[PDB]
Amino acid sequence: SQPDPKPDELHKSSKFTGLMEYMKVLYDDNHVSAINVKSIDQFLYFDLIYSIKDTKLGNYDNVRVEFKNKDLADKYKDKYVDVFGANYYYQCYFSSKRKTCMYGGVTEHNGNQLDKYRSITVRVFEDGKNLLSFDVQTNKKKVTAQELDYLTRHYLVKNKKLYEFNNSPYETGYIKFIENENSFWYDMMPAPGDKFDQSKYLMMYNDNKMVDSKDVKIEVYLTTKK
Repeated sequence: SQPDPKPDELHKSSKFTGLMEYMKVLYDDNHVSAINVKSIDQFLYFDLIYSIKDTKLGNYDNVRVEFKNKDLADKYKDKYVDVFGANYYYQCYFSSKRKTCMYGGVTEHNGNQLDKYRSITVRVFEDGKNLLSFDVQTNKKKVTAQELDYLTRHYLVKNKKLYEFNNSPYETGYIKFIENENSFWYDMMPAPGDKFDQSKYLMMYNDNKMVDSKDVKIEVYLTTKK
């Protein structure tokens, strides 16, 4: 479905002159996750607020989930859901600090649990060559592209240094999800300039896009500085 990246469409890391650490930390070990929870408040018409405690680090007591539109919020407001997302803290504030914020990441709980974890294959290309493949796992029937993207990049940061403090080894990168007839992709590099706005980058997950875990596969295309 989505047309592939055009020549010069993808962001180049060489044109980003801020600190890549601000991208890296979105795909380090920490993220929001909750199972079988229901929203307890709402700030604006396109969001839902969840009482999810940060049991790991103790940084927050509530999470605001922002969607692309009212219809998405209306759909999830009184449902028991699972939540999985890359969250941000900078100027995260809402009426309902001790807060964190994310986009989308929401799937209904009931009917969506698998009996066993499913593996999803990622094939990594560097300058067009498949030098590495690995799996990520989920136990959700329908899983958000967000969750899979986070799992994929988390592995690549650990093992291939996809993002570092002040660099990437890669000039461009995109992650492509292929679910039979449906394919779409995200640019993995920050926009040009000397600042990286985490909230604005994450907003791309606000459509709550999801895929069938049984049928999806993942391709990551990176180019080197060669």
